[PDB]
Order: sequence, then structure tokens, then C-alpha cells
Amino acid sequence: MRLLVSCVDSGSIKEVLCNIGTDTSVQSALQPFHVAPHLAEGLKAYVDRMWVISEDEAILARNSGVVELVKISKHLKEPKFDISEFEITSSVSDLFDDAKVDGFVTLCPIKSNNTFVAATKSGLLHIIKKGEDKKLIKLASLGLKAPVEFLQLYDLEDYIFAYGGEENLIKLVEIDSSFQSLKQIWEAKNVKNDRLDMRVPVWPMALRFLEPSPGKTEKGKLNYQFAAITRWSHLTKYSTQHGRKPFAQIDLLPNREPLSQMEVFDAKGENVVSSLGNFQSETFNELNVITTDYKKNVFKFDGNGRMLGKVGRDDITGSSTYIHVHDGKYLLQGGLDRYVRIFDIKTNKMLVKVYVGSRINFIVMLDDVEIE
Repeated sequence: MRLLVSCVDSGSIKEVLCNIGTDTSVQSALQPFHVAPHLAEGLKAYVDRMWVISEDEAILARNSGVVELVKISKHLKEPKFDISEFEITSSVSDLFDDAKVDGFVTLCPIKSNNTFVAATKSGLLHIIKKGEDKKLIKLASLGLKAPVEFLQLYDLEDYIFAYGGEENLIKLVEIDSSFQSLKQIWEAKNVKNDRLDMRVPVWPMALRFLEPSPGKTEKGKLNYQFAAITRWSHLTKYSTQHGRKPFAQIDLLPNREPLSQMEVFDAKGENVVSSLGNFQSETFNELNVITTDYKKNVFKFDGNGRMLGKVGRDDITGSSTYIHVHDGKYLLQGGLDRYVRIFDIKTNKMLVKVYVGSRINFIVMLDDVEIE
């Protein structure tokens, strides 16, 4: 299989080529065929996010406040296989507002489009297009309420997106197709005080949409369903037909153990999500998510908050900075302990473990082809 790993320590991207069963910590196991650095820009400009447009092209968003267009080419290496080369063809810069530490939380297509969104923690929503001259051009920079932990586009209809942050209630926003204007259409409410009559803090960290609620729907209310993971160990479930308060807020771990990330998954490894990771279902009872704490654990929960078991419990020793469910059956994992890992979703089995010599914050799987 072919992976790209964002190595923050060198501000670079490494291509990793290895077969299933690879484990660089066990010398008797399979070892990688190829690891090489690319586009090293230093700790001052490490990659925040990537999005692969095709096998020939990708787009990067760097912690220097720069979005780059990348051309990917293949070369025969001189056990036969090709290796990649990367050339930056266009870029857009000064996309941060540290004065309002900034970073890119979202980098994904808006919809034939050539148009992408790039959202910052400082509450900037940049719209960037690959024009006919094949150059990147910024179409707009819309302002949101800071701070922003996440921005999730809605791509499941049966443009709309949700965003939120520290003491920044979840908001649904409608943006015009000109990208020059947006309108807030919904804001969540906090839940009641707890058993000790104390205010429940608000800190949504990640959100995934579900399909609209079924049955007959009331006029005057939207019909959007979504679930969110909070920084206070909550699983919050929303249905706008019910109201602005969540219809359920569930404590996932004791003592409000902080959490980040939310990856939808099916227990048998089926691909049940949209291109942006939204759950293609209308029932919360089928929802399962993967999340991480700031210690070393990777947790799996069902829609009711039951812990379904940990991933790499005995192998992961550092905080899992990045997780991603790829095409239903793969879990990409990388974090502070500097090993890039691939797990099987259904069997929970670790398929790949490769030391990359740097902290990891993003991984993409270009293909899963075995090399022979």
C-alpha cells in the first residue's frame, strides 16, 4: 500500500510503501520497500491538512497560513514499484489571523467544481478555486465566530455547514453559491445544570451529520441530524426538528476526560459514509464513532455511548493526534509516538506499523495495492 504521512518535525510529507504485515519494530516482520521525504519546509510550516484530488494532484494546507496545489507524478525506482514526486504549482498565503495558535481545521471540496474550503481556528472561511489557468485563486474570506475547532460541510441531501469551538455553541450556516455571503440559520443551546446544579461547559470538538429525521416533519423548523464529540467527554446528539438543545448528551468517560476527533465506522468495515465523512443513515442506533483522548488511547463507541473496545491498546504509547476511517475498512492512525499505523476495522488487527521519525498529524492512503 501507498501512504503519505505529514511529519511535523521536518514540516514535510513522507511517502511510505509497504505490504500488509509490515512492522518496523519487529525485525522478523515485513519491512517497508520505500520511505522518502518530500516538500520539507520546516517546523514553521508543517502540513495541517491534505486532500487528494486524484492520483495526479493534491492540495495542502500548511501551518504557515499557506494553501498549496501539488502535482503528483510517478517514477520507476532504481520487487518492482513506482515512487512519487511532488511539485508545487500554485499557492495562496496569509490565510491566518493569530491576533484574534491558528491552524487549518478543514480542507475539502465544496462539491466539476475545482473549488475548496479552508477554515481556520481563528474563524476564517476561505474559498479557493483552481481556475482555468490551473492556478489557485481565492474567491472569498468569510468571517465566523472564533474560536473554531471544526467546520463540517453537509453533503448528504435527502451550501450548509456546521462549526463550533470552546464555549462556542454549534451553529448551522448557509453560504451562498457566490461564496460572498453567509447567514446563520441555527444555534445550539446548552443542556440543563447537572446533578450538582452546575453549568455544563461547552466545547464541541468534532461533528458528523446524519440524514434528515424520517416521518412527517414540522413546518417552521429545519430537519438536520448530527452528533458531536466534546472536549468534556460528551457524545451530543442533535435533531433540529426536536429543537436547539440536544436530545441526548452522554458522558463517555469518567471525570470529563478530554476528547478530540470523531470518525464514523461500521462494525464490519462497510463504507457507510459520504465523501466528507457524514453518516449515510437516519437512525442514531446504527452510529458508531472512533475518538481519541490526549493520553494514548483510541476509543470506539456506539450511538448510545457504550465503549466498544480500544484500538492498539498495547502498541500505541503516545497521543493519537490523527485518526481517519478510510473507505470503511481501514483506520489510519498517527501521533506523538512517531509510528504510522493501519488497523483493520472489523478485526481490530494492526496491519501496518512503520516508524517515520517524527510526530504525525495527518495521513492519507493513496492506494492499498500489494507489491509483488
